[PDB]
Amino acid sequence: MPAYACQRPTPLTHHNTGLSEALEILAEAAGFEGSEGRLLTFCRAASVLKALPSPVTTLSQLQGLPHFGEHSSRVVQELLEHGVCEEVERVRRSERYQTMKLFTQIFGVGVKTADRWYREGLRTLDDLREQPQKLTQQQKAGLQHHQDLSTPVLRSDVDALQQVVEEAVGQALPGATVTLTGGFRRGKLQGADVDFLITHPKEGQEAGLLPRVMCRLQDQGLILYHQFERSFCIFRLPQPGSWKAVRVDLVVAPVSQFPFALLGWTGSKLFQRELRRFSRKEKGLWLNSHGLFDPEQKTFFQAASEEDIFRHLGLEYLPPEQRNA
DNA sequence: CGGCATACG
DNA sequence: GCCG
Ligand SMILES: [Cl-]
Ligand SMILES: [Cl-]
Ligand SMILES: [Cl-]
Ligand SMILES: [Cl-]
Ligand SMILES: [Mg+2]
Ligand code: NA
Ligand code: NA
Repeated sequence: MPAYACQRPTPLTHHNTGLSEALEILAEAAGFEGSEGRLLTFCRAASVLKALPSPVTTLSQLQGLPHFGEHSSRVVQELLEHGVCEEVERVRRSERYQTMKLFTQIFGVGVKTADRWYREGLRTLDDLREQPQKLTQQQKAGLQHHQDLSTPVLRSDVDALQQVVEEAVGQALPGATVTLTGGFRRGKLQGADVDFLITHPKEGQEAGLLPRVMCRLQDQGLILYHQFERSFCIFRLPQPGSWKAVRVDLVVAPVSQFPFALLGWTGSKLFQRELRRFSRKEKGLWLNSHGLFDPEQKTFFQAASEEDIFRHLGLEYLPPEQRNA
């Protein structure tokens, strides 16, 4: 089992779901306390289990697996023995965990804001609604739309949004293309949001594109909220006899950078962190969603595909469905 | 022990 | 919290 998640296939569904979900609770809790190091280890340990070819049934099967030390091993041991881990259950029950989760789930609210509100004694969404003067416009939107945004987005919803985005993109810039990215591209059947990557086959034609797109969507009455290369929107999605709010991200990249942007927006988040870490630490190359830089030669690697990028990094190719770290 | 991904709004 |  290799040490980096980008070195191993990680399918969407796997054989250790319970164990990984427990470790990811501890990861999430670590994040709420600002311990990014511990969050990463628990995330990585969870991801290792997702990559295994069968269920862990005994503690000895953890021997030699990367990112499993005393703490993660004890978590698994307790789950194997008793079906629950006391530490995990304690986190789940805690007012701190439950409230930070509730607050950080709000669009416009991060760990730092949530934590300050927690310390001020706030606990519920209605606590936040009672004092709207203390909210940003983004947070006000996140709070107004919070119920709909908590409802899973379905693959049928995605098909409908894509058609709508293509229509606006087509008027904004003929020949421009729309690619579904993020979790739905990795094969998820549901999600919390929808991600699209927009480009044009003629380098440079994509400049100034996103404002034109946003203006056209807004004129069609489809935009409930928006704030450039990236747009974080709330869309009005038609429903039977009504509609619901859905988070949609739109991203534009020049076609020269498209493979990097595609790779970068297809995720998973942990996969991208691990891939960038691998690139820099193992290969001495600097990766981001725009390119891959060799800081010795001071040159950028030209990629024509994601396949190119994996090859340049000396990694076997992983399709999106195997990037579910 | 240092490091932990890397951007944009 | 774990790895190198
Ligand atoms: Cl608590
Ligand atoms: Cl409507
Ligand atoms: Cl170059
Ligand atoms: Cl980036
Ligand atoms: Mg997404
Ligand atoms: Na948030
Ligand atoms: Na998104």
